[PDB]
Amino acid sequence: EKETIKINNIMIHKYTVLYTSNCIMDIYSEEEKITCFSNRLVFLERGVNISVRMQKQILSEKPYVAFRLNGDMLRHLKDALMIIYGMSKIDTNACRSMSRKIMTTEVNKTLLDELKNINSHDNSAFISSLIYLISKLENNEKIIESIYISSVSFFSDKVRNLIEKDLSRKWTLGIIADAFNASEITIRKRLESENTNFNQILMQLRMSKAALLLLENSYQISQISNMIGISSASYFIRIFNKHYGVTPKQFFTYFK
Amino acid sequence: YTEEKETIKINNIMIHKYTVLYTSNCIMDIYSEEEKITCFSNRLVFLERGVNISVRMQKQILSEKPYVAFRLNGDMLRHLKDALMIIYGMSDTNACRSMSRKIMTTEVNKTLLDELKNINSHDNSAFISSLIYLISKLENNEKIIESIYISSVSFFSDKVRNLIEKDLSRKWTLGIIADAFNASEITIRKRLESENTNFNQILMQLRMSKAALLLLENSYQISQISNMIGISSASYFIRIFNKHYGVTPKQFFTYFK
Ligand SMILES: CCCCCCCCCC(=O)O
Ligand SMILES: CCCCCCCCCC(=O)O
Repeated sequence: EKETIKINNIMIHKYTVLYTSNCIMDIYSEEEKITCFSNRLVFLERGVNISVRMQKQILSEKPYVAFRLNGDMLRHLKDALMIIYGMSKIDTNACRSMSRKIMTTEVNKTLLDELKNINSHDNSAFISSLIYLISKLENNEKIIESIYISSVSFFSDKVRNLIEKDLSRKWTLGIIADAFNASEITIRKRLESENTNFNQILMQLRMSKAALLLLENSYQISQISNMIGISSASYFIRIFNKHYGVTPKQFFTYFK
Repeated sequence: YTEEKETIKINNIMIHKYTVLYTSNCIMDIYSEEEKITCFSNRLVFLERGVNISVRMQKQILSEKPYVAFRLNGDMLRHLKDALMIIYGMSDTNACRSMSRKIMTTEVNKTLLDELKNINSHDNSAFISSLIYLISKLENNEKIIESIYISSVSFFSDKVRNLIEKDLSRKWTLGIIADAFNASEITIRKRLESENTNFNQILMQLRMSKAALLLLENSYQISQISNMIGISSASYFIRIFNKHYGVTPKQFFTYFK
């Protein structure tokens, strides 16, 4: 009688738009809380780390519908949104708040129709539809801010881009210190000003790739483990359970 | 049955702003030069900035107005051009023209008709978003995007217009425009000849457009209008308006109200 699940330590690596087709989910980012009811839209700003508690309505269907944007697209939308609207200058990368990174609204019939006939194959049509949707929302300022913030490239993003070219290699701080011509102290203090370290980034990348590949339903567990750079399958199951809080079979069964 | 003539022919109309028109209740034939484009009952029409046309019009209901119109100023047109270039990608020769590439009718859907309905021209940005949404929904819309870019650049005739509009009732000559622009008279008329116009035509079109617009405000006498556009007498003004457009100011006002 488990139509509920708790998941820990999820990263949003792409600006994400979510629609609750059938679930109710509470979100604990750090030490706050935002709950999302049945029929709503959610805007998730790129680079937040959050934990979730979900309850489904119907078991024979999946909990939600998701739209994600890559970097080219995100930049385009930022550009055209700059042209159509104004330009703000809270450009100081200082104070954050969870309530400026997560947002929910109540979906209408007219928004729902356009949401229906969205097919993420025609790129320009997709950009048009998102701008149309944003225009119909009240207090949309908070969204445009979050779309600009997530368009700038930090040093951690360069480290990530470097790592993604060979995920099954065995990286160390010394090797990263070679590609960027600097010292280990320089690189570790640079990543320390953004409140992270090298092991954290490597772990988040590998567990993101694994969670995504599990849902394709076209590779054994050993194939996934060899793809992300891990010796044995049983070791991989231990680490997945310790990071996310559930087993790969439970994850797959819930989200199908 | 003479008072029941609710059909009309108008001559020498000049489009000074990119225009989107919706045939709420009439039927319309458009003779630009020596071609013809007809527009049926329930359709959308796209008119490219700077074309000169003549029109024949027949109403469906007599006690109501003929159509609904949207016009865009320069700032707004430029913004739409910019964001449009962003979304669809950058891609002029300025060679072959065609009246079939400057005036285009389409068939509007019911949901598009709704989006057009809930248009209130108070939120400026919202209008740009709705218009981009509409354009994306159109099949074979490439021919449209071209006409919005073509009419977004500033030509030499636009410099002449901007100079003259700062004092409409003054008495200009080709000599004065030849001094302000550091050049010769032959230079100026050969430059304007390459855009297919001359200076007297531009002056006359400007004065007749401002007048036709003021007539519909319904709050200025004829002598007031004539003084405002730079013309001596009211009777002279009526003569010129009738010769240019093909109808009398009473006929124009009575029809379009
Ligand atoms: C099952 C929830 C979907 C996301 C799971 C974690 C994947 C990282 C998201 C991303 O790459 O932007
Ligand atoms: C019913 C309109 C009669 C024609 C008047 C000419 C005005 C065109 C200038 C403009 O586009 O603003």
